[PDB]
Amino acid sequence: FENELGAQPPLGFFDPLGLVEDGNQAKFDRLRYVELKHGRISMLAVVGYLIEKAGIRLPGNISYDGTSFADIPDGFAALSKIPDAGLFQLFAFIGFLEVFVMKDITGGEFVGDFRNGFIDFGWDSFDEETKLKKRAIELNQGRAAMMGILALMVHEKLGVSL
Amino acid sequence: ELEDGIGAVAPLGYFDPLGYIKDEETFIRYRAVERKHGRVAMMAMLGTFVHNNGWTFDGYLSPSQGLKFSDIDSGIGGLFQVPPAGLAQIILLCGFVELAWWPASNLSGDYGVRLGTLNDWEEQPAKYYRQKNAELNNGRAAMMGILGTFTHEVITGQNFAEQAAAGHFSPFGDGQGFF
Amino acid sequence: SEIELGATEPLGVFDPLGWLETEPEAFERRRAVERKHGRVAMAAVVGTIVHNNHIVFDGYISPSNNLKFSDIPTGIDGIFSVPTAGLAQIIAFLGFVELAWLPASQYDGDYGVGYFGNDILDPEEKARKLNAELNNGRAAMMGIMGNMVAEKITGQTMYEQYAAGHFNPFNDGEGF
Amino acid sequence: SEIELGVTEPLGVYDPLGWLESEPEAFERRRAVERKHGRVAMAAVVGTIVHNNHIVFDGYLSPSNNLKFSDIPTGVDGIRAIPTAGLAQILAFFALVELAWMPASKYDGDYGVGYFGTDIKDPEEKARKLNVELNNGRAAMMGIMGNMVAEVLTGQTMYEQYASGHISPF
Amino acid sequence: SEIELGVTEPLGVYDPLGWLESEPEAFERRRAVERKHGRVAMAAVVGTIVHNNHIVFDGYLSPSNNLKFSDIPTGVDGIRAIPTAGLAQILAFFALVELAWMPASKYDGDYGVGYFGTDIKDPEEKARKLNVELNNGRAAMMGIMGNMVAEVLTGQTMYEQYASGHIS
Ligand code: CLA
Ligand code: CLA
Ligand SMILES: CC(=O)O[C@H]1CC(C)(C)C(=C=C/C(C)=C/C=C/C(C)=C/C=C/C=C(C)/C=C/C=C(\C)C(=O)C[C@@]23O[C@]2(C)C[C@@H](O)CC3(C)C)[C@](C)(O)C1
Ligand SMILES: CC(=O)O[C@H]1CC(C)(C)C(=C=C/C(C)=C/C=C/C(C)=C/C=C/C=C(C)/C=C/C=C(\C)C(=O)C[C@@]23O[C@]2(C)C[C@@H](O)CC3(C)C)[C@](C)(O)C1
Ligand SMILES: CC(=O)O[C@H]1CC(C)(C)C(=C=C/C(C)=C/C=C/C(C)=C/C=C/C=C(C)/C=C/C=C(\C)C(=O)C[C@@]23O[C@]2(C)C[C@@H](O)CC3(C)C)[C@](C)(O)C1
Ligand code: KC1
Ligand code: KC1
Repeated sequence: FENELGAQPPLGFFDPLGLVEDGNQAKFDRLRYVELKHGRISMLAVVGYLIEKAGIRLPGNISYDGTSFADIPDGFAALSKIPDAGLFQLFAFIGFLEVFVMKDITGGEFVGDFRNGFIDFGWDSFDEETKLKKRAIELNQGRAAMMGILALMVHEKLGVSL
Repeated sequence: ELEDGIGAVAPLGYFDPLGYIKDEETFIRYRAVERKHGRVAMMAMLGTFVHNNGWTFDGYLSPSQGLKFSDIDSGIGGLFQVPPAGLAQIILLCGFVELAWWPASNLSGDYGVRLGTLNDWEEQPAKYYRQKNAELNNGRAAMMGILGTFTHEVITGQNFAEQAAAGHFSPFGDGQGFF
Repeated sequence: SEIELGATEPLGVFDPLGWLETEPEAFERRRAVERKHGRVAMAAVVGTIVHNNHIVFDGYISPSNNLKFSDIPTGIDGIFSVPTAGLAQIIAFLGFVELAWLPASQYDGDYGVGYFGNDILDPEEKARKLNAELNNGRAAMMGIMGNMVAEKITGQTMYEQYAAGHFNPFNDGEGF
Repeated sequence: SEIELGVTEPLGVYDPLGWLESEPEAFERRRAVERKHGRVAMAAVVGTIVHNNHIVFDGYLSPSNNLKFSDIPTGVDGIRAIPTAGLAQILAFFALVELAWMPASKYDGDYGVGYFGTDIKDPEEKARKLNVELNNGRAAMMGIMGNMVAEVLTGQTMYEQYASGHISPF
Repeated sequence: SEIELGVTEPLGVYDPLGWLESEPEAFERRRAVERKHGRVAMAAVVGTIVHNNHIVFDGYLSPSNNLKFSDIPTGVDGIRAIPTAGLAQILAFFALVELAWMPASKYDGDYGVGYFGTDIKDPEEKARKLNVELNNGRAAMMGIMGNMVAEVLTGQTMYEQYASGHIS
């Protein structure tokens, strides 16, 4: 596991702990799957935190109930003031994504390739050099975003300005 | 039947420990009795389960004697609570089954009672051996249970609802027997 | 056979620790443990619905102790509120069932009784209900565990919690 | 088959008119009448059980006529105390049953239903239950006829003959 | 096969559009729609019977919105009395039925459950009762398509259509 997507000009195949010092491909492609699973969530979570800290909201009225978007606080307190009828809808639809439409249904050519032949914004117009660094970008962009988003939440509960 | 091994179930096998089967013709007589006694004593055990639970019919068993269903004892004396004009009806119907409909002279015990898809013995013969052994085994356990139910009322004087209300499940320290 | 059942459509043969390729000699006992843990949890999940719906029998489970059946709590403390002479009668009978009647050293789980008595005549209608026992058994393992940890964390039983409407863990008083 | 279906144990081929050999082809018609007279009379016996046991439908059978389910009698006068618009609904719906649905021309008896949905696969068990329907059908023809002669000579229903103590005619 | 399975004696094939060999390979889906539309209409018409017989569930549908089970109307607007988390729970669960467990894409109509659990071995036993699943589905399809035009044109629901003398 010397030369693939995590191998890296500052730190090539870091691996400090006792994870993959064997030839088990199935151990690696499970761990590679979750690393971009955590990265793709945390990339939207860095942006999803900093639009709430900047105070940007949807144009109002999250419910017919008389609660607007600006009434809902930012950070961990957003979870407590979202109406519970709508907080089921967030967990049910993300569950609807994570069960049904988020998958290697048809078989991609790598791990995390969830194009089932349904949606594709190109991926043919690359020169086979640019494909594997452009998903080495989103591995490392997803790498820094999950240490980014973990910093935003350890310091919200601490109260430290960032 | 001996060759299928109908009564011989897996804890004890061919449990004839005192040596009573000395040929094949006296097994068919004994199995005809054991299966018949087991069928009677199974309905006798479901009786004592229902009687001692207080589940009675509503109304009068004998309105000309004024005897309600509620004032029949749930114990060993409850059958003879019943007027003899009434249980002559029980003996005459049960005697008519024993001679005409399910003739107890039939030593095979088959009377054609088939409840079809719950016993499709022709396509699952293992279900035949399961239901044939369980008719004997539930009949043997209920034969000893009704001998249990009978003598527990005799030696204590209380029926099963009364000796379970008192917690009287030990023949030691009570005023009954020499123990 | 047995090594391909337990593997249904959304994941296939699912073993992230890889003990099928690594230790195949331990699989048929581990299937027997999975099937037994399933069948125990299925009666355990069904029991929690029946207890918390206040379906009780009547009278006293222990008249010496003056302890009714409705005096039993409907949560985790219910089997431990039963007196010790009563719990010893359960475990002695359940050990009679798990060693003599349905001996759990028999690892194919097959004890003479079929599916409602019948042997499944088809081989893959048999494999479909063999997978449905495993999948409902695996779902009930998470169901009884998800009912035990969520009682001891929220402090209330399943009737108590549902009466109170304590369903949202984000706007109550809890951790996070 | 079919001709060996009314022969159980005691009297066998019991026939004191010789209509065995008198007309052998007019049997498949007469057995179909025997099976339909049995199925009618069997449901009529159990009907007189449940009527005289005072199991009622908890309502009004014709609120325009102002009679409710618990005031028409549980005896012979039951379908005399039914309005003719309701009696026209009974004979028009079973007109759809007796010819359009499972008919009476179909002398096989064998419509599509079988015994509780399913076929009996043993022929000896199937021929056993076929005698049972005939036997219980034949006993209920005597049974339901002896139930309504016994109430038109008495003047009381089944329920009042029993609750009175008026059982034995002597 | 799947071609014979819907024909009975008083109409036979009965194809006034003639769509049997005019587009014949679109059968295999539009039987699967008729079986689907059948099964959802007979489950909705035996539900309309039990709604108007007042068999309701003893309790509260939503205590947060103060909705008893007797609060809901027993008619066409009874589906609208469901709250917003109520029918979010309906299509979240039945998305796991219609795609995953009982995939409505599967045009066989055969999801391994049989008729009360058994697979009907006799081929004209089971050809008979798939004629029944279609025929009772067809008669239920204008069963409550004639019930909802029977409420929206007189206003009342079935329980007060019958407790009025308003049948004829
Ligand atoms: C109705 C009474 C009755 C009869 C006629 C039989 C007959 C038979 N049993 Mg069964 N059995 C019975 C009741 C009966 N059993 C009961 C109640 C139990 C539970 C304890 C059993 C448990 C049992 C097992 C596990 C097996 C049999 C087997 C047999 C067959 C072997 C021969 C034999 O041992 O005869 C028994 C001898 C006699 C009946 C004559 C002696 C009569 C005695 C002296 C009367 C005194 C009894 C006493 C008053 C009360 C006894 C109970 C007491 C200990 C508390 C034979 C067909 C075997 C078999 O079927 O193999 C294929 C077998 O494996 N029996
Ligand atoms: C009315 C319906 C009806 C019909 C159409 C049949 C037809 C048949 N029966 Mg069945 N049977 C019936 C009812 C019927 N039975 C009843 C109620 C009983 C007594 C419980 C029997 C007892 C019986 C036995 C034991 C046997 C048959 C047999 C037969 C078959 C041979 C021909 C025969 O002897 O018929 C009889 C002739 C007729 C029914 C035509 C009408 C004759 C008169 C007019 C009837 C009226 C007499 C009297 C007024 C009735 C009063 C009854 C009561 C109030 C006293 C034939 C298919 C045999 C069979 O099944 O062979 C395989 C056979 O062994 N029958
Ligand atoms: C604390 C305390 O005291 O306890 C409290 C706790 C709590 C939780 C608050 C309570 C509550 C409220 C609750 C839980 C309410 C839940 C209600 C529930 C469970 C409502 C089901 C709806 C589904 C429907 C209508 C299906 C339509 C289905 C249709 C139209 C179909 O066609 C289905 C289908 O399958 C067929 C039939 C045919 C197929 O061809 C096609 C498909 C596959 C699609 C109580 C009662 O207050 C008690
Ligand atoms: C005007 C009014 O008010 O209406 C009145 C009408 C009327 C009539 C006055 C009323 C009454 C009183 C009634 C009807 C009372 C009777 C009730 C009933 C139902 C009585 C069944 C007893 C059978 C028993 C105990 C069986 C023993 C059977 C035994 C011990 C066996 O082993 C049977 C057997 O099969 C097996 C198991 C094994 C086989 O190998 C062989 C045999 C055959 C041996 C009412 C209620 O007051 C209301
Ligand atoms: C004259 C002649 O030649 O005829 C020929 C010509 C012709 C016409 C071309 C041909 C055709 C095709 C036909 C007839 C097609 C018609 C198909 C049809 C009629 C299909 C019904 C769908 C209904 C469903 C799915 C159920 C909805 C209702 C549901 C799901 C409910 O929940 C019920 C509800 O009450 C509750 C329980 C709860 C509420 O919250 C919701 C509501 C209120 C709704 C034929 C066959 O060749 C015959
Ligand atoms: C062989 C026949 C038999 C007798 C004669 C008998 C009698 C008593 N049972 Mg037992 N019992 C079984 C069989 C028998 N029990 C079986 C097959 C099971 C299923 C596993 C079972 C389960 C429990 C549980 C959970 C409890 C229990 C009790 C009592 C106690 C009530 C009086 C009292 O306690 O005042 C009396 C003596 C309670 C208890 O022991 O309380 C300290 C209690 O909690 N039983
Ligand atoms: C499903 C469609 C349907 C409707 C909509 C409907 C309506 C009425 N029926 Mg009902 N009916 C059936 C079906 C339907 N009926 C069926 C399948 C049967 C079994 C064959 C049947 C049997 C009887 C009997 C015995 C009686 C009866 C009555 C009424 C009357 C009540 C109010 C009134 O009194 O006008 C209204 C109009 C009574 C009657 O006609 O009283 C004059 C009466 O005695 N019906």
